Amino acid sequence: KPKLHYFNARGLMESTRWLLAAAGVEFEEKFIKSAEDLDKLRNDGYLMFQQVPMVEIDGMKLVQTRAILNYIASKYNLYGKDIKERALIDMYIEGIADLGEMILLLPVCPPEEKDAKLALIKEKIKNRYFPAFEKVLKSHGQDYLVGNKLSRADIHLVELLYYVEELDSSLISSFPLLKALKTRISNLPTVKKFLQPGSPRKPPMDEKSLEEARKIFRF
Amino acid sequence: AEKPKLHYFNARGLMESTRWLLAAAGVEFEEKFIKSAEDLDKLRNDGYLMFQQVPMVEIDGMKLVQTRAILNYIASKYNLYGKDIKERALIDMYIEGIADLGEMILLLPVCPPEEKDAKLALIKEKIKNRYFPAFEKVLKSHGQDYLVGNKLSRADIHLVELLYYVEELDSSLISSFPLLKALKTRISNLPTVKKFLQPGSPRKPPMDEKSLEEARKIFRF
Ligand SMILES: CCCCCCSC[C@H](NC(=O)CC[C@H]([NH3+])C(=O)O)C(=O)NCC(=O)O
Ligand SMILES: CCCCCCSC[C@H](NC(=O)CC[C@H]([NH3+])C(=O)O)C(=O)NCC(=O)O
Repeated sequence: KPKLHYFNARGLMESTRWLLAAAGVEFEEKFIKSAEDLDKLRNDGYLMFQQVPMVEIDGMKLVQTRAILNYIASKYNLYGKDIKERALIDMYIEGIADLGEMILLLPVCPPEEKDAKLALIKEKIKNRYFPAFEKVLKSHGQDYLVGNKLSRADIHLVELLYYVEELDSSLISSFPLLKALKTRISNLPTVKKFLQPGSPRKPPMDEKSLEEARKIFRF
Repeated sequence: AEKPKLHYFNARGLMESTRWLLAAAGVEFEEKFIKSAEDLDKLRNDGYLMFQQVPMVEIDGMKLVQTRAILNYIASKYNLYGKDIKERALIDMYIEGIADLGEMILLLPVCPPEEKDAKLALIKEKIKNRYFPAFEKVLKSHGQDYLVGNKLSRADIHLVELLYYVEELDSSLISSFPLLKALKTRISNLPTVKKFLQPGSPRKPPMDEKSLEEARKIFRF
């Protein structure tokens, strides 16, 4: 089974949790709880750049979120049929990641910058990102983003939709095809299982969990 | 049928690694330089930019935005992305490390003036203590001339590009890393990369204050 080394939070690992779950792959987590737990990983030679996420998979120890994701996507045939399809996938999921990163640093930003950053994100979802993905879907009228077939792009997008919902349930309301995709993907047996109570899916980061991160990652 | 066309402003920015990679692959390309916010607006209105941003590259009859999408496609097309999934993961791991350090360096002139000095010091420490030791360790592990699969890949190209940037930053930083210095020399001597380093190539200079003002106007920040 793949083993995920991270702290007990969404952070940089949650999209890996989603992708693995969506692929039907059972994994294990080893939760880092302290600065010393992290330092033990570092000491033991487990972390190429002294950082997590790190995933032990197929007998090697992989750091770098995108390295982890690309490998899993390829392995479980969720990265398209060919390099042209991979190009569409990569374009879409990099837009999703840009938005995702913004949503992630929300509580980590200075408190005096939080309001402006939230307003900015909302505007980008409204005017930039949702129109772009709605456009792709309305272009080919198909149930999936690429190749008329489940890909990581669908998984990464729907994950994002859940985060946007948490922010403001109205943001999606003028994008019927995004709403429909959320529903379809969420009803896929693997994803439906991951969405159920008690799965490895992680909650939004609260103030205590942020406090933990500051201790573990020294910031 | 048509050479790739790179849409960006006349500056390194987010396009420089693509310029390096295409040149290293031996691929002639064209550039269409954005001069103003109006030029970027025209791209947006023409429907050429999926997220209303550049870098954008027209290659093989399609428009690609997102630096990583562009690079991934190029690397795969020209067999600079490893021979299998495991080699790809090594490559990805290395180049994402490189990306992290490169962004730190890129965003240095856009730090508020009072944060500028402490940030630099932190960059030097991470170069010395974190990044250069990792890559020196890889080179030492196998003793081969290339990072991955004993064959040229995008990892060698991305890393050597960064070595040149670090040299601009502080020529002393590479000093205790002999294998890194050796990689830089060998890669610089490959016919394609040699041509790219010569005067007059599409390789772009370090970004100066006035270029950065051009970016503030074009990209409205
Ligand atoms: C907003 C919630 C906070 C999320 C937790 C912080 S991520 C922890 C941090 N890891 C990274 O920044 C890895 C970035 C890398 N580019 C990747 O994508 O994997 C780390 O190990 N830091 C230790 C170090 O760099 O020294
Ligand atoms: C240190 C300053 C260096 C100048 C670099 C400017 S990059 C310009 C900017 N592009 C992006 O942020 C693209 C990000 C994207 N994630 C990618 O990798 O391609 C843009 O088009 N912005 C316009 C917009 O987003 O509206």
